[PDB]
Amino acid sequence: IVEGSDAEIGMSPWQVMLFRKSPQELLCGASLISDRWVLTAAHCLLYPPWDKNFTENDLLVRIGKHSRTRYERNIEKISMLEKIYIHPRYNWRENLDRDIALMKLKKPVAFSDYIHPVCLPDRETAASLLQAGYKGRVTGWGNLKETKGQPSVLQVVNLPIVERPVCKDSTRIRITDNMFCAGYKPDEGKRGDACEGDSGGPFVMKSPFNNRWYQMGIVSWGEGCDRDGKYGFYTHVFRLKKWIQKVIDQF
Amino acid sequence: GDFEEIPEEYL
Amino acid sequence: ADCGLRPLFEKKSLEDKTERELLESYI
Ligand SMILES: *[B]([O])([O])[C]([C][C][C](Br)Br)[N]C(=O)[C]1[C][C][C]N1C(=O)[C]([C]C1=[C][C]=[C][C]=[C]1)[N]C(=O)[C][C][C][C]=O
Repeated sequence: IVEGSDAEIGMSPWQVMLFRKSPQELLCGASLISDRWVLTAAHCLLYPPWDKNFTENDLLVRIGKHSRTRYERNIEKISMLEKIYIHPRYNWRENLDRDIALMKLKKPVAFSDYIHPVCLPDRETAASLLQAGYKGRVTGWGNLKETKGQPSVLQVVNLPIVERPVCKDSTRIRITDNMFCAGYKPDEGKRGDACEGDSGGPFVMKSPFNNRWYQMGIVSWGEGCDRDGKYGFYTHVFRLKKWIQKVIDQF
Repeated sequence: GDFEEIPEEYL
Repeated sequence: ADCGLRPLFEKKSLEDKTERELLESYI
């Protein structure tokens, strides 16, 4: 996260860290949506251009964390994966269309003050809050700038959703209805963005109607970090919600 | 080095 | 169910330092 600030304790209790077993390293962010399901970006697990193809036994999920590198004894919970489900029409060949994946935990995680699931939006929540100008929040342990290096603790930044035509005109990549972009424009003064290592983490909004936090997006891609006239792109969670439900309902 | 070691159960 | 209500914030009726920024943007 670039131009963000340290998160407060238990500020984002659905935040999950995807961690490689060996070598031991931070792969991506993710989010807790129930006691046994974690949501992330497909490209965190599968991306053939870079010879990335992780299976269940290659990763661990770390939940309820704050510090990036420390083992938070008696606070964080580490979980093994039972199975990974990547969207059948995830387009890694072209533009990361439908960049979403679900991960089923081997055992359910116990909720606490630092571990708690976020809600998934329904059609009305998406309709009311996914509007240009409305702000969401992104969290992660990713890079602090493009190229300190990486933060000591979880970072947070609030960003406004950007008009679809402006998103489209900022890049040469073909944008789809399964993505939305966010960030400040060059003349808006304020800055901020996700960066490398933040992928798969959640873009959330707090509903003013029922005061619940909803995950509207997943950090997907960007061309650099916090570059003027460029925006971060996120997977449109509500648009892929029927696929989410089907996986959870069937498995 | 960077990351503190996880308890032996998981890794 | 209990989703999206944080134990250390919503559950206790405490606000985090920047959530107001979000709310003020929902016009
Ligand atoms: B993530 O941490 O994995 C990362 C997050 C980017 C923050 Br800016 Br939103 N996501 C990516 O790196 C994705 C995965 C493959 C390439 N990628 C891109 O973000 C883009 C362009 C792209 C390429 C192909 C299809 C869609 C988008 N990235 C770049 O090439 C920047 C350089 C990479 C150095 O970090």
